[PDB]
Amino acid sequence: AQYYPGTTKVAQNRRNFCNPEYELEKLREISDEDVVKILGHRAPGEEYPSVHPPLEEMDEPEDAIREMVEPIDGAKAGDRVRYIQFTDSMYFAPAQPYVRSRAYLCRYRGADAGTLSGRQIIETRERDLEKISKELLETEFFDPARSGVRGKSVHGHSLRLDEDGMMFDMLRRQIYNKDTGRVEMVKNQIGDELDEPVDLGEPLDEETLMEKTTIYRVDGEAYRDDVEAVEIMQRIHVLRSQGGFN
Amino acid sequence: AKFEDKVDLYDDRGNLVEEQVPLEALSPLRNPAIKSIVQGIKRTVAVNLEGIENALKTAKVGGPACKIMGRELDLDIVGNAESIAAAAKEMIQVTEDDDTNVELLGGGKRALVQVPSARFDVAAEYSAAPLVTATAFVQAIINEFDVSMYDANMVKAAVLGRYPQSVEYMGANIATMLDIPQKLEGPGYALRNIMVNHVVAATLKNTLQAAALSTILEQTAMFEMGDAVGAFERMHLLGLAYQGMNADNLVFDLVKANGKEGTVGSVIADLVERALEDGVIKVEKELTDYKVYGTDDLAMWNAYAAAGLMAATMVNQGAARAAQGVSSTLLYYNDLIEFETGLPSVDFGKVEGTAVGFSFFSHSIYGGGGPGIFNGNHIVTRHSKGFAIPCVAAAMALDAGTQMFSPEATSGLIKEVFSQVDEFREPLKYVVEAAAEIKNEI
Amino acid sequence: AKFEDKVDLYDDRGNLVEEQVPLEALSPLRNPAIKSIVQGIKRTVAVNLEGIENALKTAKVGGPACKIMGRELDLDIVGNAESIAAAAKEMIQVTEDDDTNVELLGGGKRALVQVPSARFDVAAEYSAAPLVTATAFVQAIINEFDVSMYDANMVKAAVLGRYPQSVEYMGANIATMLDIPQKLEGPGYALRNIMVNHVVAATLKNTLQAAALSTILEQTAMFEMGDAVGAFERMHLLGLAYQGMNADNLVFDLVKANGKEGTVGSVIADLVERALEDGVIKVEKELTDYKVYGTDDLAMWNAYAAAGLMAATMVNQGAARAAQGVSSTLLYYNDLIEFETGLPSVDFGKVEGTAVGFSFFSHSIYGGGGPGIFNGNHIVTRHSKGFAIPCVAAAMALDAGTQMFSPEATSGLIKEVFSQVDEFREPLKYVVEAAAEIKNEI
Amino acid sequence: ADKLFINALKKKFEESPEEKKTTFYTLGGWKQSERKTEFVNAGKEVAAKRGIPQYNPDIGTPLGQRVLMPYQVSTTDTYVEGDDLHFVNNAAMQQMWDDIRRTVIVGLNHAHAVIEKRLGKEVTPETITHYLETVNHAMPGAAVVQEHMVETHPALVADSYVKVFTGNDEIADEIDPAFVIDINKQFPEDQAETLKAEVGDGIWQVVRIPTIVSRTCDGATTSRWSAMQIGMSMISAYKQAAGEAATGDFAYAAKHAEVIHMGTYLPVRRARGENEPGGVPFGYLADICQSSRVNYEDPVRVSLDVVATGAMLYDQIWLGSYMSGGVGFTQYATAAYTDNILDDFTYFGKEYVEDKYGLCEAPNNMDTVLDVATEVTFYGLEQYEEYPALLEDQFGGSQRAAVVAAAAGCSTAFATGNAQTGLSGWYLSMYLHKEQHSRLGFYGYDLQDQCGASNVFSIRGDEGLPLELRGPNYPNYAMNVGHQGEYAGISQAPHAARGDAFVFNPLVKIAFADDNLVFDFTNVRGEFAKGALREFEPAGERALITPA
Ligand SMILES: C[C@@H](OP(=O)(O)O)[C@H](NC(=O)CCCCCCS)C(=O)O
Ligand SMILES: C[C@@H](OP(=O)(O)O)[C@H](NC(=O)CCCCCCS)C(=O)O
Ligand SMILES: O=S(=O)(O)CCS
Ligand SMILES: [Mg+2]
Ligand SMILES: [Mg+2]
Ligand SMILES: [Mg+2]
Ligand SMILES: [Mg+2]
Repeated sequence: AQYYPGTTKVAQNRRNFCNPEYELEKLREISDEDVVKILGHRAPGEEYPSVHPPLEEMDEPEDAIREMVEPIDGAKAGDRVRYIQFTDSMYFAPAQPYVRSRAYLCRYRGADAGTLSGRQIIETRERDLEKISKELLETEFFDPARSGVRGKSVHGHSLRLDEDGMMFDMLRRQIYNKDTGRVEMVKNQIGDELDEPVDLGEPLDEETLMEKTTIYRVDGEAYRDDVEAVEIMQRIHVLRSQGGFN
Repeated sequence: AKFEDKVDLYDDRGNLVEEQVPLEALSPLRNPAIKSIVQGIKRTVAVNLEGIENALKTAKVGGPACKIMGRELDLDIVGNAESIAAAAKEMIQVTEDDDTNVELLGGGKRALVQVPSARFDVAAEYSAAPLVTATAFVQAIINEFDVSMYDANMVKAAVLGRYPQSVEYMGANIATMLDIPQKLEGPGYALRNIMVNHVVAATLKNTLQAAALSTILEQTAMFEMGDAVGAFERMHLLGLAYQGMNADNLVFDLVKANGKEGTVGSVIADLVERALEDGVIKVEKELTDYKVYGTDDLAMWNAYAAAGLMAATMVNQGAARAAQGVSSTLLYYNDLIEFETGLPSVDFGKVEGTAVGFSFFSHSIYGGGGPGIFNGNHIVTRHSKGFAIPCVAAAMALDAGTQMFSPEATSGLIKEVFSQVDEFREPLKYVVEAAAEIKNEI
Repeated sequence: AKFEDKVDLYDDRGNLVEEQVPLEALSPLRNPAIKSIVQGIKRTVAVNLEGIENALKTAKVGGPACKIMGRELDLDIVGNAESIAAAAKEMIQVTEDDDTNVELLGGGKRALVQVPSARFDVAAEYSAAPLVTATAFVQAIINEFDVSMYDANMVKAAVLGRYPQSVEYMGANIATMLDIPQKLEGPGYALRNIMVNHVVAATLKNTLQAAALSTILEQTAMFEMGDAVGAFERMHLLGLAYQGMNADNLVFDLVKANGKEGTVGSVIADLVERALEDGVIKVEKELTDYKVYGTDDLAMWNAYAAAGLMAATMVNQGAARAAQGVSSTLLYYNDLIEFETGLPSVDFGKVEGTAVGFSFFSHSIYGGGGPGIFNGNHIVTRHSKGFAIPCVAAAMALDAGTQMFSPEATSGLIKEVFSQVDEFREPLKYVVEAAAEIKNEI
Repeated sequence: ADKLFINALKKKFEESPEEKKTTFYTLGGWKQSERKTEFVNAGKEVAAKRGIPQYNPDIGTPLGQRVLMPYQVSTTDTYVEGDDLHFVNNAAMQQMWDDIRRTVIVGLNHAHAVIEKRLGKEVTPETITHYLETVNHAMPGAAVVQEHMVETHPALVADSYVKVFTGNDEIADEIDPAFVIDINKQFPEDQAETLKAEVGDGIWQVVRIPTIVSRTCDGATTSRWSAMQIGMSMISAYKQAAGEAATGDFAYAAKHAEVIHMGTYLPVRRARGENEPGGVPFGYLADICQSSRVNYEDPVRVSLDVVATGAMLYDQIWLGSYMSGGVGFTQYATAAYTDNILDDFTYFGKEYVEDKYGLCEAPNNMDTVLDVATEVTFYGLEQYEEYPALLEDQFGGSQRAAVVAAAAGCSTAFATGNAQTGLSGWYLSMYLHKEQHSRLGFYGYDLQDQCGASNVFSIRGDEGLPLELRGPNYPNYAMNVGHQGEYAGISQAPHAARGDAFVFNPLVKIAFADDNLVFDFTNVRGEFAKGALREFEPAGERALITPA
């Protein structure tokens, strides 16, 4: 597959995020337990709540499609559907809202992905969400200064940075340690305080941000200069218009 | 025939049934089984005799929480259902041995009622079914128990609710698949104002049969609306064949190839591959490490794209066994395919647009709800002309129990009564066989 | 036969046509001429090609006084009407020898379009006729003149108006006798939302034919509403026969015996006499210089009283050649007959009640208008179940020019186009002949 | 010269607009705001008085971790906090809607025929003036025929009256000028001649029923109220029987046959009668706005005054209350009429078109759309990239999408003189925006925008329509903020560039060229500012009948 047109680094980065063959760079290590605490849906050690029985106990009807589509583990178990949501700064965060949604539905099974300007969300079965959330937090999808995990009060994607280069956050869920240059998450994604903060590592430097970002900007790579990408968008507009008429 | 196209027809297990059938043998205007389904939907009414009886016993009539103290009537309706049903049938039928049908279910608790076709030959629309059924059962109940003039108006209230003070049958103990004509978003929309949950209920959650019935209703509505006239007729017929009837086994095969490990993106890759091989699309132009695809037949590209869209829904929501993500699949299948090919998405953007609002109004405070309460007449999901709603039906069919407003919550009476009609429960079998039987008359 | 009643059928000149016809031979459910009239009204559209041309040349589209400067298009539509009509017919038909009909009138200024019956077999209601006709003519006009993508939307606006921003086809240059389903006062009312002027226009002001078409529409609606089911069926059949179909020449004879000098009061006297002679009523009790009448057959009394009501309208409004008094006739014929006999008036007081509000809303500031703008779906005149509106049609047929909102003001397009269809213009003929042909299969 | 939005950005923030970094969290939350402070103290008083807790700054999340910005009302030097632009808090926005809702246009052409032909009486300018004197007594709720009638208090209903207009200059001069909307005095000469040619010898009434009645009742009341007092005034002035058959022709004429509603009724899911905001087509809204007869030399100003009219009505009152409610959609709308941002983007596009093509001289085709809409879209987006303060100002993507696309679409229509290609440019802007920043608007922002391109030029039943005829009930458009008001501006744009006197209905244009309205429709944005400063005096209050 080709995923996306264009000849900028931005276009290539958009392609890499979507490409399931492309190995996302791992930048940090987060414990399984700390993923659960960030998500905030259950306590580590707690059993997964269920919304319906396991599929094996349901005896569901003869249906060639059901037989042919393997459910994800959480669906077999009857897990709740829960979520993780990210806000990405327009100042060169690596991932961006439509990039995320496009990439999730190329990479992950059983995904409900939504895109907004200030938030991007994925809802799926609880135990599968935890495996996905680790990769979304450990890899280049995430920078702890220009990206944030926020289930509410998402304001920030369009705001100026603070003096440390951190994105604004109403609820100050992620804190830059000026004396050590590392970001700690001190609350879960809905804003409740954590017993012990989680280390998220060092912010990427601006040079690396520019190299990895998927946003076009005049002070990075401008969309108007990626003429092959622009041409394809104008083409879709023209063909949609003609199709609708005749 | 007006079109040269022919399609291979398959059954719901992936088996060939008939080869190279003219496209118009699947047309609502020509296929007699579609005619049977549409007329059956117009004329079929479910009556809840247990509910009528309980409403009279408690004087709970006219809507939620309503009660008139002092008006209670204790009548043994379920215990006399056979005699009530027979008296009702004589009033409903036009002649002895016509196509009237009145069957009791659940030991007299419900009644399946199919009003004779002759009544609709001299009717403008479809309300004769509930209104003739309602008054026949009201009269039969009054006659069975010698209900007095002074009390009979409570029986009326128990059957048809607060009508005519309300415009709808508010609190009624009868049910239809269709809603009243006043609630149409526009003329010609009636076959679209059928709740997705009703379709899933009538087909007992068989994914391909729910997709088929939904597609039949949506695309038949497009003829009544005039959308499938002239230059657009072929597009709509191809969408009906490929997205809803598993033409050429394309949907089935895409799901087979992607069901164990697939994603939406992997279904897209296979579909583009198949479209290239079958000659539907061709390389038109080369950019830097990117091929621009073109097509000489937009209607056929649309149909292929729409079959993949179905398969992607089946694969994504089938994996989660959770319907809610269908709004995401409908959006990003189409968004991804456009930047994969340089060609327009299904319904030239209208499925993607429908999916945007459908996502918002199924994950926000402002309205809508869960996937099963939507329909082609809903302001949120009316914009695509038949290519989005059948995927919602398929996704709800695959839902294992994640919805609070499930078909069991909204459509129990439909499940119990309408699923009994063979053409409603397995429409794919009957439409395909009828198409073979007429293949050489088209 | 369910009912043993038989009637003698006459023509619009009082000559007998067939003796001892069983009542149900006139039933909307059985009589094939009525089926043909109902299906015809559903499927017939008038296209004003002259109006389309003028709207485009001036860019006057979308409603009263509306105009979009800079959008004017100058197309010679009327001069190419034959080619446009042929192209549109190819889009409207289903097959090459179906009942599709497209005929040009007034030298191409107007078109009579009858959409094929087959499209309504697989339709929920009747809106396919305007919608399929509009898009076929829009596409045919675009293709004839190679109108560009950029301008075509103006052709759409000239044909169908402000729809879908408006719910109605506001500013449209097509016309039907039926209105959009959203405007029904209640489910099953569609055949009642036909303006009286439309009926009078289509029958070219022949009084009896206007009465008959109005009565056929009203009483057929009573079956779609479920009002003529079970215990009430016979009452409505007898009302159809005696009030709208001049059964037993009763309406005719009463008008003949009273036309030269008669009043409402003298018609009543002759009717009571006749109902006595035929044994419909009998003296039940004597008061002081006053005979109280009774009846063993309320439905037959109602039908006789309904015929006298028709005759009273004809005599009273015919003498004035001015329709306005029909509201007074409908009131005091029934008020007088009750105190004359001690029996209840037509429709058990509902005609009298309808006449009260109808008089008020045709002689005051609050709403309504002249007799010709009312119909069975109007809130003022919906209350009687088929026994009032046919008298209004007769009264307007006899008006000699006292009305500002006359049929020529409201219904000119219906006059020119729908009067061309024989079964719409002379329904009494076709229905009587059809009842004769089947009299032995009942 | 500086961009037009720079002054506003300098007054909002201590930093210079180009700076990328600022400080948060030390402003004191709500205490930074005079308006929030007023609200906190009022909430304490309300809670104490009624015995039920109400506004409380400690519920939910703590507002004001960033600067709570003032907003410049565009074309003015008035700066106000955004709460002063909420429709609930702004009597000028409420009166604008009331003045539309309580208005209907009613012909006298059928009525006068009934008089002459059915009754056999004469109609002269003298009888018309007598009728107008009678109906201006009757219309507010006062009696002309019956004994022992009780009546409305004239001071409560002082805003209700009836005027006429006609294209026949001779009749207009015979009628007492107190009752006449003088087309020649209210419109420039070229516009007046077009309007008079449309109206011809027809005579039309502009009826305004009382605000207090409109607020008590609904929009569907207006044409009924109007028709009853027209009917009584016709009875009185032309000496009919007080209730004969002919009286019914006048009622049918005034209620149906020659009535122009401002909005048409809506289908059941969003059931509403006539003269509600959802029924008002975009062409009508542009014609209600009177900027076109005062600012005709500047087609940007005319177009953006229409945007302001529609953004407020359609997003804040219609979508933000009638169809949802609560805190609502103030800033989805204010993005279109504050800080001179949209004005900058659109003045740029007008200069682009005028230099390359000349106004209205570009080919009306898709080549012009791809050119103008792309160039203006890239310009607008670049301003947010060069000025971090601007991006923090219009912080929601929906807001930015609406403003950029409005500039692009209006500019495209300036080039082609046709609103349908302007509409195509609106949608292309959306697609480019979405790919440039990998975001667009809220979750459901671009439902209509993805449907958009294919439905611009469609001709199918519920798809095809010229933009001027579309409105809030056009199917794709029926649900979402950030579009409807901007569409009204695109509808106005080609007609402003061409110098047209009206967009869609000349009777509507004339009916609001009336100095006795309460809201000043020639200066919509100035009126919003006056209401924000609490200096607007509405009609319909009940102070006269309530205690001190
Ligand atoms: C969708 C529909 O809601 P329901 O699904 O019928 O509950 C509709 N609301 C809306 O359109 C909300 C529009 C305003 C809020 C969203 C602005 S983007 C309505 O209330 O009639
Ligand atoms: C009849 C109908 O008027 P129209 O014939 O549709 O103009 C209707 N008015 C009324 O019912 C007036 C009722 C209030 C005044 C009379 C009270 S006795 C209405 O406005 O919808
Ligand atoms: O977040 S949502 O897009 O659902 C609503 C924005 S106001
Ligand atoms: Mg690990
Ligand atoms: Mg096979
Ligand atoms: Mg005697
Ligand atoms: Mg003033």
